[PDB]
Amino acid sequence: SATLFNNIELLPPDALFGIKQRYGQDQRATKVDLGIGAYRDDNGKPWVLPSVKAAEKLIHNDSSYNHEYLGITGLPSLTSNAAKIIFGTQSDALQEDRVISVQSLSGTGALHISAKFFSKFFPDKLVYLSKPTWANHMAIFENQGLKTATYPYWANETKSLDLNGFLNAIQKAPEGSIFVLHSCAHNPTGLDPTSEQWVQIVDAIASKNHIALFDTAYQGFATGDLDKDAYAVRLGVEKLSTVSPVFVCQSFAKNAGMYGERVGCFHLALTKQAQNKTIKPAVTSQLAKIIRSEVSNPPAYGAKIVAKLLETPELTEQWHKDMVTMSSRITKMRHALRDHLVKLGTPGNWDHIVNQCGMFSFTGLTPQMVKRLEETHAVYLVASGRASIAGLNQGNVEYVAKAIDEVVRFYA
Amino acid sequence: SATLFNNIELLPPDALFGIKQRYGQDQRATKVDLGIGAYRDDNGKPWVLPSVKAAEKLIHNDSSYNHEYLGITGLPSLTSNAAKIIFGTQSDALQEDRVISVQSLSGTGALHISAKFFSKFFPDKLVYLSKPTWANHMAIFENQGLKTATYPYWANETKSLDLNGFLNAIQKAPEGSIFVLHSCAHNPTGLDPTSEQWVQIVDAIASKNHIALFDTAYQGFATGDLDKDAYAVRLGVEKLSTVSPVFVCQSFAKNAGMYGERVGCFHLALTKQAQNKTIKPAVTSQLAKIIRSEVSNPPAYGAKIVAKLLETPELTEQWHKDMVTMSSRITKMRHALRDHLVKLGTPGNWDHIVNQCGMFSFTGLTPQMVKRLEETHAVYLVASGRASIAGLNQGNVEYVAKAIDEVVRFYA
Ligand SMILES: *Cc1c(COP(=O)(O)O)cnc(C)c1O
Ligand SMILES: *Cc1c(COP(=O)(O)O)cnc(C)c1O
Repeated sequence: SATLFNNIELLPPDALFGIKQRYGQDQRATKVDLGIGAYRDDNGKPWVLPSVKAAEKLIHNDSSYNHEYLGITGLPSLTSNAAKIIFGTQSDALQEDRVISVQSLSGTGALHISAKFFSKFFPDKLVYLSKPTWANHMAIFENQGLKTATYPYWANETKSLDLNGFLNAIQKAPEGSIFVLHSCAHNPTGLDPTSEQWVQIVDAIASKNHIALFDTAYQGFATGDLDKDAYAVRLGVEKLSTVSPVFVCQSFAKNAGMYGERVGCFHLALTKQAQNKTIKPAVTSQLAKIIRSEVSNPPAYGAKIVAKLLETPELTEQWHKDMVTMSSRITKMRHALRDHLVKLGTPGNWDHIVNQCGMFSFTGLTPQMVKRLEETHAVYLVASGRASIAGLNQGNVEYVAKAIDEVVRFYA
Repeated sequence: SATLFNNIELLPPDALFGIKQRYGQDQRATKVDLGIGAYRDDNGKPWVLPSVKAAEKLIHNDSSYNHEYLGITGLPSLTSNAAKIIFGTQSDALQEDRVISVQSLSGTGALHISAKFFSKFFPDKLVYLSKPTWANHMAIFENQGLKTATYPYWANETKSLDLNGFLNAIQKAPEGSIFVLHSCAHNPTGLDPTSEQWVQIVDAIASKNHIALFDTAYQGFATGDLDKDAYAVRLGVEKLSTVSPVFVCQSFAKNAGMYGERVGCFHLALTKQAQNKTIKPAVTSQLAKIIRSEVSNPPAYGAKIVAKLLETPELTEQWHKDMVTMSSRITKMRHALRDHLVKLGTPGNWDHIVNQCGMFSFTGLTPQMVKRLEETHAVYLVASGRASIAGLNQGNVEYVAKAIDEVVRFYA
C-alpha cells in the first residue's frame, strides 16, 4: 500500500478554469480576461446585483437567522418559486402536480443528479450533445459511465445553425435517447433556434420518444425577459407530456449572479399517467437518496437569497431590471467591438459578434489566433474561439479590437 | 418511454432527517427533540457561535465582497488552515509537503470524494465500518459500488469497547482494506478508544497494510480541546507514513456550527517517497475532475467565514472558547439526566450517559421503549436508542427523566 498511487496519471487542467488560473498568474498590466463567462461591470469588476444586496440585508436582519441544516431536498421556498419561473404560472405540469423539484448544487449539480439517475436505471441510453457544447457536459455524463453521442448544431461555413443536421440526428437516433438541449443562449455559439425551429426540434423529439433535458443556465440573458427565454422548455413540457419525462436543470449562477454560492434546482415534469400518485413519491425518494449519499443537503445561504428574491414582489421586480442592466451592457459591447474592428478595417466580416446572443461570441478565431492573443497580447479566450463579452468594457474594447486585428493579419 | 418510471421502487425516509420531519409535524407543546445531533442552547434554540458572528461581519464589511466562483479545489485560505488544526502545525506530513487538501461539501462531500476515488481506481477494496456506525456511512460507499464490511466496536453487554474483536477484524481483513475510523466523539455510541487503545488499533492497521480513513466531524467536541481531539489522526499520519496513504474527512458543520453552509475539507497524507513530485499533482488533478464533473466548484460563503475564523487570532481564540461553552453545556446535561434518573430510582444503572463523550448518548433503551417515548411522551430519539444531549436543557431534563423512568418500568 506504500506505492498505491504510483501509477495514477496527471489529467490536464480544466479547459475553462485553467484560463482563469493562467490569467491570474500573468503579471502583465495589459491582461484581459474573456474566458469564463462571469458578468463584469463598466469597470471590469464583479457585480453584486442590487436586488440581492437588498435581499441579503433582509436575511441578516431576521431574528431567526442561522446556519442550520436544510432538508435533504433543499429549501421549499426556493424549489417551489424556482419551478414557477421556469414552467410558468399557468403550467399544466405544475397545476397537475407532475413536477418533482429538488434543490441542487447549481446547474452542474442538477446535471449530475440526472446523470447519476440515468446510470442507475437506464444505463444503456445514449446522451446526445450539441456539436460545440459546453466544455463540462461530456465529463458530467461520462463520470457516471454513460455513453455520449453528438448532434450537428453549428455550421462553421455559414456561421449559422445546421437545422437539417440537427433534425436528422434526432431521426437517426435510438428511440428513447436523451437529448441535452440549451434552453436559450447556447454556450459556446450563442446561436439559438427561432420559435419556429424549436417547434420542429420538439416535434422530432416527440416522434422518436426521446427524452429532453433542458440545461437552463441563462434564462434572462437571451432576450432579457424570463418568459421569452423559457419558450423552449415550456414548449417541450406540453408536447412531451404523453411522450416522455422532461428534465430541467436550472442554474442561478448567472441570472441571479450567485456563481460560487452554488444555487440551482433540478426539475422533472412527469408524464400523464394514472398511477402518478405512487410514481411521484417513488422517484422523489430515489432523488433524495442520491443527494443524501453524496452531499447530504444543499448550501443554505445562497438558497435563502434567491427565495426571498423570488418571494418579495419588489425584489423580483428589481431583479428583472438587474437582468436588463446586464443583458444591455453586453449588447453595447458587442456593438462597440464590432464597430472598432470595422474602423480598424480588420479583414473579414464581424457582424456575427452582434448577431449572437447571451454572454458569449463564437468569434471564429482559429486556435492559433487564440494562442497568440494570450502569449503575445495577454488577451484570454477559450481555445475554441469563445469570448465572454462581459469581460469587455469601455476601457479595454479598443485594445482587444486592435489585438484581434493584429492576429487576424498575422496569420493571413 | 411514457412508462419508464412505472416500476421504480419507493424508498423509506432518512433514519435521522425523518425524525426532524415527524417532530416538526407534531402539534404537542410538550415535545422534546433528541434526534439530529445539532447543537441547541439553554433555551432550546439554534446557537450561532459568537466567533462565527464576528467573522461573518468582517466578510460583509469587505468592499471586495462578492459571490464569484472559487477555484475547483476551493478557497486556499480554508484548506491550508483547516489542515493545520487537525494535522498540527509541526506535522511531518505538512513540513514535507505530503498533504493534499481540497474543499468539499462538508464531511459528507469529503467521504463521497473518497468513495468515488476508490470506486474509480481500487474497486475491489472493502470498506470496513464500525458496529454500530453513522447511519449514512454505508450508503456513501455502496452508492459507488463499493462492498462494505463491519468490525466489532460496541459491546452492548459491557457497554464498552470490544477491542479484541475490533483488533481481530483488523488482523483478519485482507491487506489493503479501508477502515473508516471515528477520530473522536463516536457517532452514535459516544464511546471512543482511549489513547492507549488507539495505539494498538493503529499498530494493527500498520501491520496489515490497511488504509486509514478518519471521519473527523467532531474535532473539539470530545474533550473540548482541538489538539486533544486530533490525537488518533496525528498518531495515524505519523505511524502510517511508510505504510499507507491517510484519508481525512473534515467537517466544520458542528464545531464551527456551519451545518447548512456545507463547509469541509478532504485531506490526503501521501506516503513517503521521492515519486511524490509527480504523485501529488497527478492525484490532485484526479480529485479536481471528480469535483468539476459533479458539483463544479464548492460553496463560497461558508468557506469564507471559517477561513476568516482560522486566520484571525482574536476570532480563533474566541472559537476555542465557543467550543468549550458548547461541550461544557452538553456535559452539564449528561449529569443532570443521570442525577435525575438516580433520584427517581429508575431501574438499572445510567452512568453510561455521563461516561460517554461528544453530543450523543447510546442510552441502552430498546426500540419499543424508544417508540413509546414519542408515542406517549412526545420525546424524539433515534430508533437505536441514540439521544443527542444537546436537545436537553434546564427546562426539560426533568421531563425527559420522567418519560424515561416510565418507559423503563412499562416494558422491563
Ligand atoms: C454556467 C452553465 C451551467 C451550470 O453552471 P453552474 O455554475 O454549475 O450552475 C450549465 N450549462 C451552461 C451552458 C452553463 O453556461
Ligand atoms: C456529521 C458527521 C459527518 C458529516 O457531516 P456533514 O454535515 O455532512 O459535514 C460525517 N460523519 C459523522 C460520524 C458525522 O457525525
